[PDB]
Amino acid sequence: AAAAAAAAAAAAAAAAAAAAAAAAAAAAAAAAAAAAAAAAAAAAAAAAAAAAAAAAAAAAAAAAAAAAAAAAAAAAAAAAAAAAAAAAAAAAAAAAAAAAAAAAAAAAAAAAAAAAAAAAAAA
Amino acid sequence: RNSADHRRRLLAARFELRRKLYKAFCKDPDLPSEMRDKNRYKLSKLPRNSAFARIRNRCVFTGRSRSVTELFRVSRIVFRGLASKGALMGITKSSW
Amino acid sequence: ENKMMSRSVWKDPFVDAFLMKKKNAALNRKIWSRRSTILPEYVDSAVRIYNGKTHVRCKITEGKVGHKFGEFAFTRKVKKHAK
Amino acid sequence: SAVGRGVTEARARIFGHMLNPTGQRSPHKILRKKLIGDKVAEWYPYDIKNEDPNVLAREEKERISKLEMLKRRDKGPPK
Amino acid sequence: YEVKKMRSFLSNRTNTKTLIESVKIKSVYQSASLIAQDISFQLKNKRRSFHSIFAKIVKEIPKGVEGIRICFSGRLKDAAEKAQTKCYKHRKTSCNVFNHKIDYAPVEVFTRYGILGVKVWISYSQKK
Amino acid sequence: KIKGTKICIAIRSFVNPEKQAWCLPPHTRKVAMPDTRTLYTVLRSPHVDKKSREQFEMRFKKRFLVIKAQSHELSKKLFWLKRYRILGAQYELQFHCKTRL
Amino acid sequence: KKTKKGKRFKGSYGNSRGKKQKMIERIKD
Amino acid sequence: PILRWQSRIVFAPGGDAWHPKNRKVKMSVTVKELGLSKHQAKRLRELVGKRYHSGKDELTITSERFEHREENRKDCLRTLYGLIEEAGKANKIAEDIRTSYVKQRLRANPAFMQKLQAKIIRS
Amino acid sequence: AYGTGRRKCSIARVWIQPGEGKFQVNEKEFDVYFPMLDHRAALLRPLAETKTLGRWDIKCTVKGGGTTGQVGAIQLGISRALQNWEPDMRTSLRAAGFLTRDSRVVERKKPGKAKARKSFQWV
RNA sequence: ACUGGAGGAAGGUGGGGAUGACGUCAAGUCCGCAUGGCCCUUAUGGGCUGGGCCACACACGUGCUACAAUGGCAAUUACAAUGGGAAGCAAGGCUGUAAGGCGGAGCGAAUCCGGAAAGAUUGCCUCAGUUCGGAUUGUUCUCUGCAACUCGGGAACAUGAAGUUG
RNA sequence: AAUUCGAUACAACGCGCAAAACCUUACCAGCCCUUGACAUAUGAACAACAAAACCUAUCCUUAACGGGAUGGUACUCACUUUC
Repeated sequence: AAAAAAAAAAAAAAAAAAAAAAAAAAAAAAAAAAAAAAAAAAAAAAAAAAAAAAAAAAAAAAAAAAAAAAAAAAAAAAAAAAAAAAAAAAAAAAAAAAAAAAAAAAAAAAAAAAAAAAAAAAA
Repeated sequence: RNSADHRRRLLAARFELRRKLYKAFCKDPDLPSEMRDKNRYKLSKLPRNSAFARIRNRCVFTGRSRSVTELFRVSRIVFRGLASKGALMGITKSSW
Repeated sequence: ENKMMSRSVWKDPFVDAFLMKKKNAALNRKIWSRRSTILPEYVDSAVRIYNGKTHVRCKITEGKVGHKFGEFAFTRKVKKHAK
Repeated sequence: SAVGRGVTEARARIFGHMLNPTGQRSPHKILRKKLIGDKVAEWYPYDIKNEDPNVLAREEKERISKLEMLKRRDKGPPK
Repeated sequence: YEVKKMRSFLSNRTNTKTLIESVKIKSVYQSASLIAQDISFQLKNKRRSFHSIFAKIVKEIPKGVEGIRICFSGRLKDAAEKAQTKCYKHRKTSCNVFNHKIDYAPVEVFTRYGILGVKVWISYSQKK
Repeated sequence: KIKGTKICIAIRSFVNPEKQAWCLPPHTRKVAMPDTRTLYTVLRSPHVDKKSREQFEMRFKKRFLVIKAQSHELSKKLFWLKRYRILGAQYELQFHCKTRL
Repeated sequence: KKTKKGKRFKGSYGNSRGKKQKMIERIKD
Repeated sequence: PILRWQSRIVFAPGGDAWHPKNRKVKMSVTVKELGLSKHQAKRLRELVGKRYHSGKDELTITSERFEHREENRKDCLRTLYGLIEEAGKANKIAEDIRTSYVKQRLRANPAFMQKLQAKIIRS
Repeated sequence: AYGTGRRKCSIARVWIQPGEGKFQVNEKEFDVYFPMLDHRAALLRPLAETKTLGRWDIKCTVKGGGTTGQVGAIQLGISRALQNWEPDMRTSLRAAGFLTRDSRVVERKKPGKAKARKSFQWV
């Protein structure tokens, strides 16, 4: 949801600490659990279905600030040439601007570059 | 009643921004002198429909074509005839 | 000097002049352009104008370069009354 | 003091603006807006009575009741 | 289990956790929308008497309700022309007085001779 | 008497004040209370009379109560308990965070 | 109407109107 | 360096969707705690402008451009560090100012031609 | 001493302490804030009785409304705070009427009409 | 009951709203909605553009502008309230004679946004059809929209109908 | 060719209108459609155990509606798909 309200933004677009790191959470809280490791193993063999349902009744995942990078590359690919000597300046402008509006649907914010490429190929 | 403005609204949502704020791109900037009609004339000729002044925004309780209020989507008629009947949240007589 | 004016206002003035989108087909035909600007490139054109019914024909001349394509066509034709 | 002069090179302003030094009208205001495709086009709201097969085949059942009553006197619409 | 049925319908089409209960309102139609809904049934098939409707009313309902004021309208019985009005009254029939829960809800049912419409203006004994 | 890092509360409904509501913050209700107005007409007919009017209005209500500085742990300890908390209205809980650099 | 008053009343911006001249004046002293 | 932060939580009012204000993120720092030199400090203060509480020292960096509170919480410190840097160059700029001022006067304030020609004796 | 007066949507706080010739609204020169034209004689009448003007000090402030509203507000604020001698000054004041508000607050606009009493023309 | 008098901030329904009987007038509207009955059922139905709803010998109605010098104008200065803002309100800087344009601190809004007009200070006018009066009335332009000849505003600058209290 | 229509003493005539470029719109002409844009049942039907349609996008003609393709996406033992 919101945050830990303890640490600053530690993101820096770092990584995904894979599962079974519950070794640490066993050091911390297995103190109220049992002497099995296949216990957690079956917890995972069910958390697969739990993840199915979580993504079903939760969302469809929202990616990253890497949308900026994929959109800048979409702009570089819309020109894909040395055609107009001004179409490229236009595309750079369009990327650096369109990536600002705080609501413009993040998928059309890529399909716009896609359509730029489309009519540039038709051009 | 609403049968045609529905199709026209949806056709706006069809020839959406995805093509109209696109074929309006090369209109305002300057330097692309190379046939600005490929984004002005022969493609921005969207069939004389799917516009956004063309959508009268009717009521939806009755279908009173004009005098609609934009918030409640009601007509002037049913708004005042209904907030009388209740089912309107907090809308009270301004005996100020 | 109507043609000269059109050339001084080609796009140095920002708006540009809007044509009604039929301006890519042949010239002399019934043109219910109806609010499409006069084209300076094509003066000396015998184009019949708009006809939902009763097209009023007009001879394109240098005189008319800034008005709309139907400048000949006059609607609300009532100028008479004798009691 | 030349420091009060040279202490200002501020042109980058990383905050994320888009800049035109001379000011040609730019395709910035056409894309500043929050988009006008879907929210307006979803204005006609929905009464559940498209569901509920117990008001369905009842409203139209009464319509065809009128059909029968007017067919009796044959004043109905022919083709 | 139509409660399950609707807690399916609407929670599916609205995407929210919902709770539907029904409570037996024992003293039948002390409300006004109930009375209107009621007499709009007897006025539907078959035909029935106005005076008998009001006789049933004064027979069963007067259990501390302060008063009942009831109006009708429509193409009355039975000259089928010149639709007119008629209304009955009782002990306490007030609306210019505030602090008086007096609930009102008209309704319109027909007879293929045009439509008839009733209105009901009950008044509740306040401070019991 | 004054607060710093905190969790603000500001409720907006049409009847906020008396509901058995969650009145356990340190500083109790302060209020703003706007007014809004849209008066149209008396009629229902579509052919008469722009001369008579009936006057509706809308008076939003907003209460303000602040949460004590529920710290790096208390913050979540109440955050979760109120991820769902129900009153019958819409309200606002604002965060005050201070992360050491 | 073309005076400042006519402009003000019509609701447009005339050459005895404008709400940036009010600044440009004193910012040019 | 202590910070000051704000991020709204107002409840979706039953309508199963997103509430517009949700994306606000308000940052508040102080370049009196971020112990600077006066010159880099004033260069950053110019780079912000009326983003900056100057009655009491506060930097504020709110970029609503982003949608979810996490991307907002990130963008705050991203821009924070960027500004820190593009201010941090100011002290070296001022150093070079000192250089030029001293140099273009060491030649015309007399008796320095001793070394001005001693470099050539060393040549 | 402290009083406050309000008239026609204008409110004025005032403070009288038994001093010498200071009278400062907005802590500004009051005769300039209220221009020479008038309102000064009006605001000095309240003490051109049982006072040679050489006994008191007034530090005041006022907001809201108009040129007559604010002057009335200040007047009646003084009239409030003339309770430095509480049970003996209302004697000299009520006689001439230096105590009560003008309760002629503006009459609103009703519907249908063009004002609160003006009405269109029927034929 | 009325007349005063008292206190009081409010004296006699303090002011305002709201609230509006029987009923009357075949009042209004089947063109909102609902509805009886009567007609069309390749049509009076559905959709598309054009064009019309904006005209004019003509009278009547409502509203606006003023014939002035209690004033017209230019520069100075003073004081509101409601409100409105995400197809949004936008400070500042820059640009345009300006309308406009560039871009944007903040703001989903007791926090961000919004030169009040009268009025006042000086000066010009000095009584005119005028520096009062502004319709008609040229060129450039521009806002939107896909689209401004018949068929939306907006600015620059020139022309200046009648109008002297009807 | 339309200058749409309802309002008609106080109790109509800046009235429905809280907003006529097209749209709004009934009114007028061209442009067509006719189980129609829309709804049920309707099986003669067609067959798909995945076709067809249908729809995100490309092209072309129509004053515009469309329409013609043309990919691709996409599927239902029910096809809205057909008269």
